[PDB]
Amino acid sequence: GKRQTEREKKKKILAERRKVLAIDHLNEDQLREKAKELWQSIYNLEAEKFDLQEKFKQQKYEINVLRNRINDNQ
Amino acid sequence: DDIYKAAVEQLTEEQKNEFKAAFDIFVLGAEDGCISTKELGKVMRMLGQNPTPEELQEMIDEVDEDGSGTVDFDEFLVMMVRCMKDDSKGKSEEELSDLFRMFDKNADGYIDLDELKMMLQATGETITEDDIEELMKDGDKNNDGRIDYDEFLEFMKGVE
Amino acid sequence: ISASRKLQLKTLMLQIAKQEMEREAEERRGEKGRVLRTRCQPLELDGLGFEELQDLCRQLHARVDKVDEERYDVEAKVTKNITEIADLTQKIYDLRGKFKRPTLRRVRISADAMMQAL
Amino acid sequence: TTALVCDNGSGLVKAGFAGDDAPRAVFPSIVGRPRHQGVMVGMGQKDSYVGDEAQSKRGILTLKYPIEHGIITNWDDMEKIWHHTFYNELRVAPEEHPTLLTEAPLNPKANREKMTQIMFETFNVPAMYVAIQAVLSLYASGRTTGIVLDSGDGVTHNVPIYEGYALPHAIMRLDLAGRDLTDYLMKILTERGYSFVTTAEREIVRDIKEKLCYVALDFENEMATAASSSSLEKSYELPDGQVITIGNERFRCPETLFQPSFIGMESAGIHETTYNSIMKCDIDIRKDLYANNVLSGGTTMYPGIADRMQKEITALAPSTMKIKIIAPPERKYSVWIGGSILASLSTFQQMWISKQEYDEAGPSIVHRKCF
Amino acid sequence: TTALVCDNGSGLVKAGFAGDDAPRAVFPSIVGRPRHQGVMVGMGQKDSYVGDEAQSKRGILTLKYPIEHGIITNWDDMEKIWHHTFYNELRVAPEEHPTLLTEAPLNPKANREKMTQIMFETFNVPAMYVAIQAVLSLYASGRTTGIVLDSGDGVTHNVPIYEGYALPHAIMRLDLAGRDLTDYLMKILTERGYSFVTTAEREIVRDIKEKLCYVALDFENEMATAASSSSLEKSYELPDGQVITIGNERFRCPETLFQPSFIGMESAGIHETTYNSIMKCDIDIRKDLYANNVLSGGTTMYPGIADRMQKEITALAPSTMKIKIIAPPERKYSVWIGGSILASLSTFQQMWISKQEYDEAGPSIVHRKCF
Ligand SMILES: Nc1ncnc2c1ncn2[C@@H]1O[C@H](COP(=O)(O)OP(=O)(O)O)[C@@H](O)[C@H]1O
Ligand SMILES: Nc1ncnc2c1ncn2[C@@H]1O[C@H](COP(=O)(O)OP(=O)(O)O)[C@@H](O)[C@H]1O
Ligand SMILES: [Mg+2]
Ligand SMILES: [Mg+2]
Repeated sequence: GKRQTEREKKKKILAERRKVLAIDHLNEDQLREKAKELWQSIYNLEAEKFDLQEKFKQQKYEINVLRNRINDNQ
Repeated sequence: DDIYKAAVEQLTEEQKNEFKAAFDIFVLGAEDGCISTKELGKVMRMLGQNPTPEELQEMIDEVDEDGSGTVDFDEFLVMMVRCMKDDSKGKSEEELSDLFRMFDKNADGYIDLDELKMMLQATGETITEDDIEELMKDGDKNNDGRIDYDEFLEFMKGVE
Repeated sequence: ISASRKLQLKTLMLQIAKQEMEREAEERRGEKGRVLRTRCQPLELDGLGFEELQDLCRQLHARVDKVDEERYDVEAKVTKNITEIADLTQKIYDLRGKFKRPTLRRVRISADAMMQAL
Repeated sequence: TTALVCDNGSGLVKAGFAGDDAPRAVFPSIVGRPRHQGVMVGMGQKDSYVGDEAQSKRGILTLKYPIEHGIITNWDDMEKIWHHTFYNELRVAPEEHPTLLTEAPLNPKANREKMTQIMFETFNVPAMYVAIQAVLSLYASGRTTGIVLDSGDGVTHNVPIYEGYALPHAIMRLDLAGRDLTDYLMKILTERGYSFVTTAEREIVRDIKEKLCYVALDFENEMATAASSSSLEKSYELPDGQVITIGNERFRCPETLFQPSFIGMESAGIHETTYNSIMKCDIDIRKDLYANNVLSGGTTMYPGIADRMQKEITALAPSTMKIKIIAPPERKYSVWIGGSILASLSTFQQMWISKQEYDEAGPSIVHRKCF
Repeated sequence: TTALVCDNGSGLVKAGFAGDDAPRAVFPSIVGRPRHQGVMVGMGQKDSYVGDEAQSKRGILTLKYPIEHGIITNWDDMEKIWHHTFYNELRVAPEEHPTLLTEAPLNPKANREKMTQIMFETFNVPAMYVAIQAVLSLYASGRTTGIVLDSGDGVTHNVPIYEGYALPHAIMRLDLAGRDLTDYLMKILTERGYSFVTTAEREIVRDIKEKLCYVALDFENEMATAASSSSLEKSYELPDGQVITIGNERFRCPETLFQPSFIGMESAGIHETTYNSIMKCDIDIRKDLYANNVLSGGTTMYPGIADRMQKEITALAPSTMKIKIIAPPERKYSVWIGGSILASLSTFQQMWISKQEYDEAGPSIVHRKCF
């Protein structure tokens, strides 16, 4: 575990997330709007994951501080 | 501060009962009604309330800048009614932790006298002689140059 | 050691710290928007042909896959950090309990209440 | 709701709600039936006065303690004492309050099982828990290590604890306590002419012991001084006049603690059973136990015991270790204060023996995981 | 990024980032579960204290090393030790750092394969490489030839190297090391009255060995001198007082290295397995190996060993060759310093076992070209 289970979860996430790729079957407007909206969605995802990096770094620093605290007990 | 009017209009019966009890004990005749804090401290000590006794004495030696020697109603009355914890919400832990993190750009888990001086420059507060030593008292509870977020939390917890 | 002056000094330091932290968070949000514009480049399609949309959606699928995988990893990191935060919170809470919790109680809760009726 | 921290003890029952500083009601645990005939009609004479009421009518009663040495020898009287404690001294029905009894170490199982069966069937409490009398006294000191000598009135026991891990193989329980000191004092008072025999006069001898006796720093020097000068003879007024003068009986009564050969007991004093209890511990926690020796219990209130014990242990122990004896001024109620602290904890809130658990496993549940 | 130079060892785990002079965190490799019951509630008692934390609470623990003789006998405990080393002593997540473990020569394959499988699956490092503990100690000396005797705490091995070409047929691995010397010292201390039995007191005997024992230049003369005078008896204070006096146990404990018949081992001492390891080499590189004999490892820190070993080898070797014994003052961390130097090299940067390679060939990749 911990190497294929997470792999399986991310694979299923990609499968459900990556929708059908089929473009030249329809009018340009609908597909253009879909592409723009999904690009905006992944832009928001980039912002969210960047904020996650910042927050997780801050909490890692807090973990270091609390490690210093528990070290101060001896 | 000048919250004397707010305190005198905000208090409830629970402590105003003892306030009026000490009032009648104090003012009973042949007095101006100014009510000196000296006898008020003794009366409140007898009545069984639980403030800190030394802080009131230090304030009496310090407060009432007019230097009359008998603090008038507002300041010493507020210090008396300080038996009830009518505080300013006691601030918040997460906000102060964020403050400490913002100050801890050094990323070492502590804020030293250098960062304290930088903060004082940022606010533009008067240079006070208690500095450095105040950090040694509050922040340096172990005398090691280390101060975590809890020392700053209790440094001005519910400050008002 | 003054009392009123020191109280005013400390509360002013608190208020200034809070306002500076708010302004710093506003600056952080501005820099976040700047980074968002820089990396995830704006994509304009003002009157373009079909092949432009084809390329855009292809790059979209590639970037969506890579960013979702990356954020999956980052979310795993955040879950581990949350676990560490909870564990260390329990640790510090137990430390505080050992230090002060026994000292926490209702002393004279009724002993002073009942004085001389007996 | 709030928990009831009762503490049966042997000699004084101490009870009160959890979370306070001092027990609400403290009263001797004696039940005394009248012994004479009684001629006034309609006086409203009861058949048994318990608690502090029988310390005022003790002139015509035959007081008898229901707890001999930690163990309980007379269950009906103990039930009566508990009923009085709940209903008249606290006035709270037990149907709505958890209880936290206390028990000496190394006591018979049947005593503990009967105690829990009574609490669950007669008084019908929601949940009760039994705790060892020394761990509480360690709670009250705010420590987490240390070896506690809890010299009560029934039994003296010496439980060493390190980092929260009790050492079950190093508990040294000795049955010399305040009651034997009262009997020995009553026996040596006869050397001056004062004879106390009645079970009521044992209370007078107990009062003499409490108010006058003290522990000598050095025994032989005090014996020599009291035999030459007369600076020690302190007088005391009986409940009817006829003052008495106690000479070198003052420091000879509590000396029995350090030389149990006086009352014919073989074992070593409380100064040497502590050192033996330490030496049974592992070699790496002996310094901490040396530095954090804790005193508790009523009988350790003699004026000058915290110095005699330190001198004795320093004589026994290696010269390098530091010997420190913690003797808080609130020694008598230390066990109950610790009990209040323990009952007020949130982490402890799921350790109670809930009634449904007792219904499923019977009274033998107390020896199980819920200790 | 920077590489993590970990060095499991057996007795002290030494770790730190590549490119420094000394390991960042050095702490004993012991994992000790508590053994008593524990009565304080909410004390925050963990289920296993590892590393240097269990050398302070060792009074109530049962310490047990997870590495017996180079090989690893308890994989769960070793995983716990590694997790502690990465997260609490260095505070660097392993997802972003290559690792360079070290392994004794002639060890079982399964140990090495399990080590790499753990490092790649549990901690999920980018790339790890396993190196023989003697080549690193040769790196640290700045040589390129020489025969290195790396007498650790688990196992003593003697790898000869010439011009960078290791001689695989001349490695003489002997399983006498510091741990057996600790046990033998603990066994001969009983001849004066001091009995150490508990697994915690093994640490005290280890401290005695480190601080007092020394290697005698000539054994019989020292045995005769210690039996007549009293100029050798050095005293030492236990963790609780009661000083002890070590007589001729001082140089008899480390003498076991040169006469393994003391602990019943058949083989020859470390003074003769080096000469045998040299004589297996070719006839033309024996002079260089004679002149560049290197000492390493912790157990070679006894005061006076670099002279006894030289005297012994000079006795064995031909009279013309010059015998020189390199004993740097930084002997204990020699392997780790060499590991840092090796990890800091540019030529070595493509020898790591990259994760994609492991995914394609399984854990058996370590025996392949990426050694
Ligand atoms: N001030 C005092 N001085 C000397 N002895 C005392 C004092 N107070 C109590 N004692 C002795 O201690 C006994 C009470 O001990 P206590 O701690 O109440 O026992 P328990 O552990 O059963 O509660 C009394 O019998 C009395 O002999
Ligand atoms: N100063 C010293 N004097 C004598 N013996 C020592 C000294 N320091 C360490 N040792 C012995 O060496 C051992 C440590 O060896 P070490 O080199 O850490 O082994 P490893 O190869 O597993 O790291 C200890 O168990 C101790 O017995
Ligand atoms: Mg008691
Ligand atoms: Mg080694």
